[PDB]
Amino acid sequence: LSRREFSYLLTIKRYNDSGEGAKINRIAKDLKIAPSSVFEEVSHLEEKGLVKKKEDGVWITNNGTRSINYLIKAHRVIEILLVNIGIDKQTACEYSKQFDYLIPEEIIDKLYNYLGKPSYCPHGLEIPL
Amino acid sequence: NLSRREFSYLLTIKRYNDSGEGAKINRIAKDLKIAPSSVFEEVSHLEEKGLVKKKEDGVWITNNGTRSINYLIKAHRVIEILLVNIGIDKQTACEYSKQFDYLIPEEIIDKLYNYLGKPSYCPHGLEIPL
Amino acid sequence: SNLSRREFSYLLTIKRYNDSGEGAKINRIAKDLKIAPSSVFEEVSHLEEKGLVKKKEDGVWITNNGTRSINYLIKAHRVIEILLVNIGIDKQTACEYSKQFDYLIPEEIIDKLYNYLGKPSYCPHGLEIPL
Amino acid sequence: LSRREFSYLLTIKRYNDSGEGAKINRIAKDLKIAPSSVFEEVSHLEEKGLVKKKEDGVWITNNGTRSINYLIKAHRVIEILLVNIGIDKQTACEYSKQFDYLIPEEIIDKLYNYLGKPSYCPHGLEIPL
Ligand SMILES: [Zn+2]
Ligand SMILES: [Zn+2]
Ligand SMILES: [Zn+2]
Ligand SMILES: [Zn+2]
Ligand SMILES: [Zn+2]
Ligand SMILES: [Zn+2]
Ligand SMILES: [Zn+2]
Ligand SMILES: [Zn+2]
Ligand SMILES: [Zn+2]
Ligand SMILES: [Zn+2]
Ligand SMILES: [Zn+2]
Ligand SMILES: [Zn+2]
Ligand SMILES: [Zn+2]
Ligand SMILES: [Zn+2]
Repeated sequence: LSRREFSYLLTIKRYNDSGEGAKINRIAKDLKIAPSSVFEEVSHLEEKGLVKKKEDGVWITNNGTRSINYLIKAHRVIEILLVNIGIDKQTACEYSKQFDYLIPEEIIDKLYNYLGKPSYCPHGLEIPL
Repeated sequence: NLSRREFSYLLTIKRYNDSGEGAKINRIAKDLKIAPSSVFEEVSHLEEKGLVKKKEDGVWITNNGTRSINYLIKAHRVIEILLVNIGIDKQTACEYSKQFDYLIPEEIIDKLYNYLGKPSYCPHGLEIPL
Repeated sequence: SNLSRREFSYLLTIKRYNDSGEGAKINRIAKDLKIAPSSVFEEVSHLEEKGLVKKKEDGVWITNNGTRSINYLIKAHRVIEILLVNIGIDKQTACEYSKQFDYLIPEEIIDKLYNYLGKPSYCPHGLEIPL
Repeated sequence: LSRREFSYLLTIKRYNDSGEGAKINRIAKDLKIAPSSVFEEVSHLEEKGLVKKKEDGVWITNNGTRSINYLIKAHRVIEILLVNIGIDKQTACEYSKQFDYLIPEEIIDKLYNYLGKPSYCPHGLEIPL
């Protein structure tokens, strides 16, 4: 899962959480990206089993929701680590965005346990299990 | 901003320089098993970055180049320590560290070093720079 | 204009795929140029830093600036060739000599030299000179 | 001859002109280069036979003064071409330094003839025969 794919899935999820499949043209508008690039990327996400197309548009799958939650956990876990070692809370977020999605899963899991199985990031936002 | 492929170049160049010899494009290409044209091209990017100087006698590593080698080694070894401390086998820790160590900012690596108690050696018993 | 001859080859190889409607994959570029994938990956990231390519999921795509710098080197090579033939150098030797420095000449010089030579359309080998 | 080598020779000649061999340490000072790079480079200036090292210091040879005057000629012949095509002469001087040293000899000669065998660059500096 790339950070860009992360943006798509969060966007798609906002619509699904509102009762609607995500339309290509709206993802396009909301993200500021060509409709054809959005179409191409949606097919890619469908091939990975993270979304599924229905009559009213794109819907995130259970595996899609898992990938979202996993990347949220990676972002916020690193953040806690960076804040512990003495980086300011906002700079921690920006740094974490640069490589959180690249860190092997084992490391995120062991960091989570190592940090106390922390329920929240330094910005008060929840950390999935 | 130093890739692991750049690291390999720098270490190869440094081997030749440490014996009093410019690193020849052709020998670099043979040591890394890559094409002389690719070496010539990458070397000019390493020059733009202030890490080497290309001269008549071949390529020489600069002070910033040497520093950059040392920074990556520290990053690699400091991360290994954190990984072992969170319960990862040291061989797996080494392999994992190589996948992202060169991407971590200088700020994170220095602060993490201090956070771990200024370790002097990585779990393989190899020295961590200051 | 800060674009090497080797970079030029990369960009012409990337453009061939892109002209055809697909992204240039790291390993296709590598095989076409007869070099190592790791070298192509490394060089591609430098070309992305210069804003001449964009690496996407599909592969590598040339940016507008990339296309622009391909044309600018072609213009530089061929405008210089014309100067060299007009001052008495044989065209094959002109081609070879031009390659030794064409890529180092700043934009201003090539555009002014183009005007000075009367805005020529084709080099002495009969190939087109971009504007 | 490279332009970096050319700096070395212009610095070394200045000391030789006042009547002394240039010291490795003074060369470094003047050029803002580390002494161990200057030592290494002078010894290759010696292997190319453009300088000769002695107890009082490095001295530029007939060959060394020759290579200076050649690069000078190239620089100034190129400047005239550039001013002829409409480039400001201050811009022409700086632009010329980016490639004057890399231009094959035969082009400089054909350009010199083509330009009328000029005796001055656009700034009035004389052009070596
Ligand atoms: Zn994708
Ligand atoms: Zn955050
Ligand atoms: Zn897990
Ligand atoms: Zn947060
Ligand atoms: Zn590089
Ligand atoms: Zn030299
Ligand atoms: Zn040497
Ligand atoms: Zn290791
Ligand atoms: Zn180790
Ligand atoms: Zn390049
Ligand atoms: Zn040609
Ligand atoms: Zn031609
Ligand atoms: Zn000048
Ligand atoms: Zn002048």
